[PDB]
Amino acid sequence: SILANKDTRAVIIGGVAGVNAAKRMAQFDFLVNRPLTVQAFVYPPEAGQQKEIFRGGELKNVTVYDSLAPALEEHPDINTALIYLGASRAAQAAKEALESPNIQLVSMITEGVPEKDAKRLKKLAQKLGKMLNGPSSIGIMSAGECRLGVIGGEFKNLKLCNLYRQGSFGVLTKSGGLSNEAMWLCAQNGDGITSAVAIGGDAYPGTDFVTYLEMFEKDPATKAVVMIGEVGGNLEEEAAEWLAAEPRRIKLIAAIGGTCQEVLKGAGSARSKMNALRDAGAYVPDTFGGLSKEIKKVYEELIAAGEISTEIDEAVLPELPPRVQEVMKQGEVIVEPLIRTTISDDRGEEPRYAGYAASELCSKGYGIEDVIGLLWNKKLPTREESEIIKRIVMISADHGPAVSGAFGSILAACAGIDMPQAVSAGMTMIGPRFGGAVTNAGKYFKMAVEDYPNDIPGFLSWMKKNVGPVPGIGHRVKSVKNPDQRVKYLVSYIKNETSLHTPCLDYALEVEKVTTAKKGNLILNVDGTIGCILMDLDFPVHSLNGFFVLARTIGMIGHWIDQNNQNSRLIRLYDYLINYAVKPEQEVPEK
Amino acid sequence: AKILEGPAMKLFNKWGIPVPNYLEHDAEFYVSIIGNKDGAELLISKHGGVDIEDNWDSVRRIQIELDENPTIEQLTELAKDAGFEGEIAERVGKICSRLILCFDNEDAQSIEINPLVIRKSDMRFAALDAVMNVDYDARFRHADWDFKPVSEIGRPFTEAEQQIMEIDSRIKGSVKFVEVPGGEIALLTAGGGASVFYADAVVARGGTIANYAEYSGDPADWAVEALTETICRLPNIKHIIVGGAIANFTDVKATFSGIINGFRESKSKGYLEGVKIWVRRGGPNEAQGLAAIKQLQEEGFDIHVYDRSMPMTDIVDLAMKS
Repeated sequence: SILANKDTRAVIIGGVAGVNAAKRMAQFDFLVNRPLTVQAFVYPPEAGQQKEIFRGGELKNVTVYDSLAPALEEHPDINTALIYLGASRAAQAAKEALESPNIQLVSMITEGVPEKDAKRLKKLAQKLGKMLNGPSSIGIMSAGECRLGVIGGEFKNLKLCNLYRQGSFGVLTKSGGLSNEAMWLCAQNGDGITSAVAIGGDAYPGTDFVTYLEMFEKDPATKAVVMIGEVGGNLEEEAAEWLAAEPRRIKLIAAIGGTCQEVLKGAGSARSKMNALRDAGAYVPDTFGGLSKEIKKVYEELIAAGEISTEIDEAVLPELPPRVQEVMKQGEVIVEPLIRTTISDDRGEEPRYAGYAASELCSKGYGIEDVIGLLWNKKLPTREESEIIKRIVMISADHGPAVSGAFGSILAACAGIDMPQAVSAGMTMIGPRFGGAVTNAGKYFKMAVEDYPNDIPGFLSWMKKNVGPVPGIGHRVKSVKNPDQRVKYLVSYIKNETSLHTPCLDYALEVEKVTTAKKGNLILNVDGTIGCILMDLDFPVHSLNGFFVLARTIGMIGHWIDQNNQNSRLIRLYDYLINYAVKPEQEVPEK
Repeated sequence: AKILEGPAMKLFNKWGIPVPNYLEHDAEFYVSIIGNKDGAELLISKHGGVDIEDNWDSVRRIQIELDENPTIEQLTELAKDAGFEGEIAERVGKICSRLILCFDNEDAQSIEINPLVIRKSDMRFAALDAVMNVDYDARFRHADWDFKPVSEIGRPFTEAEQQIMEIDSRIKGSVKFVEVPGGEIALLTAGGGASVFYADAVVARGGTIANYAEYSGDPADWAVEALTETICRLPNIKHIIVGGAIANFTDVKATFSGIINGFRESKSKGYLEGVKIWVRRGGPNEAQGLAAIKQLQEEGFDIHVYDRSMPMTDIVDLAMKS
């Protein structure tokens, strides 16, 4: 290996592109069973946040820093920087990294970095005696040791190219896509790679081919180098000069793109580079196809010369853990659900309420009352049940602004709170004293019918001793002298417009004759009326308060809209309305 | 990035380089500054115009180290080595300092002035021919660049050519297209490096390429769809090379979905009739990508898809045979 090894610890300077490179590096980190290469991210927009990076199945949280100084302060360990920023910011980030005494290697993936900037960064790296790779470099890959960047592609490719262990071939390309093709060619025709370096396709790369060939010459593991160049500049001619200069240990295999000498002197022509390299003693094929044959030639040559051992890949390789949903689909894992729903399914093109498509209900002429029955009873209501649900909801919709629920919504409307939150405050008021005695009225009147059929005084005594005031009986303003036409209407509708037998309602109406004889305001109220009607229709007990909660939401939204339309100011209750029965004022004693 | 004579002189004018109004002269000089890995090289000669072609040993060159620009003194003594003397050497040295200021400050790659003429009577200089190549990537830091680059060394950018460059600077990926006059083999290859090796493969065995085209850096489906369509339109089309190496990050399932639609829309227009499509690809989601492109044989195309086991440029051999 040459630049990246098991001692390489990186800082990624960049955003989402940087995070995707880190995720790929973590996949390699898992395959070669090493700790995470990425130690930190430097990205001011997301400073302070943490990125979730999976090392196989294990989640690693990597911190995002505002600048490089705090990153290195928290991770002195870091010796490499990868620049994933755009052209306008990359050169400055690369300068900062090169000037950091911890950082020895800076690699840039950035495309469109001004040549003037790349030239300046190359000279800075030379002064400081540091390595600069790129710009426009996909990465550095050291088989079995380290991956810097996205170089090497998907996990299946790391396995196909045998990137989990050192081979005998080094790879040097200008092109990113071709470093992956060369790695494959070394695995397919040789024993794989030691290190693969994409130097970048820019006019002025940070480090040229000779700089890397010198490093490969000193790496005992590297026995040959596959160099893939292109027409333009002179990086390949200097490499031929390097090779010719002295007897070198490493063999050089080279392919030069750009033999398109038909399309519009040429000192940096493909054919001149091929001749220069061929003359210097490099293995140069006529086409890219011949490169596989040159690798097989060198490989068979190094085994013959006893430099390579024919030790077959007898290694048990880790496999990436699948996502929980994949394993579930195959039924290979048990996932206990967090919740169970029985009333609606949203997974299709539209919701199904108790098995029925929502739009199909609209088309066939059903109403809101029918959707209430489906979602709360899991049964489509009868025309009779439907007509009763419709009247209960309409009759209970609103009862002015003085009531707790409506007043709670008005208070929150005036405090400048949004409708869903304002209405939720009003809905919190629905309980034992205001509108929420529907369920208990139903329960206790059903129990009265069963346990005290001809004994209202017994029922009342039992209630006084065990529950307190009777749910469904009593009102603050309505009385025998001021009747509630809402209850008279519902009772009259059930008695005169249906042939229903309502034993709970009948009992409740009899207790009202006894209670109103005690105090005139002890009338059967809307809670008791709805409670009894719904118990007699055999609606689930749990659903009973639903009718008031839903109906009164119409009123509560109404009040919220009204207060907003009026542009009402914040309510602060008038002083003359409060009885301050407070403690006498006193000095606080010293501790 | 070559720029036209018009915008080039606007930049020359900005830095005080003498330019004709856009004249009768006595002599023609040669002045050029060409960037290198260490900065730039300035080339001066007393024998400009058509006369420079033969008098190349008359050229005096000094290497300007990056951000270590020479003094008006150093340039005037270089002028004297070129054959200049007195005021001619003085004003020429001054032109060079203004040329270096323009090179360094306008993110130039190369500036070539031939001829730089002198009207001796009033010491009126004028840059008659201006060949400027700037680094257009650096456009973001040059708000005064009210111009677009022209073809480096080739004919003017065509109809379909301009449209590929327009859609390129809309997405984070890359899409490039160059029309080769005539040619049978229409390349639709992934990555610049692989594209060049596919073109070389065609030329090497004797074949004729219909174009040059590349798509890299995970381009969005439509960008690849737009490049596919363009390549299908090409004259004398009988072979389409849908090549590429093994992608490092380009989703082949995503790009192939774009290629599939660019193929369907082209064959419906009556283009891909008797045209054999050759697919060879690797990279992220290659299994899904290569399987979905194989499916275009079930209804339509004479497609021959291969995986990584097929050497990269060996589909060129198969295409050129049958």
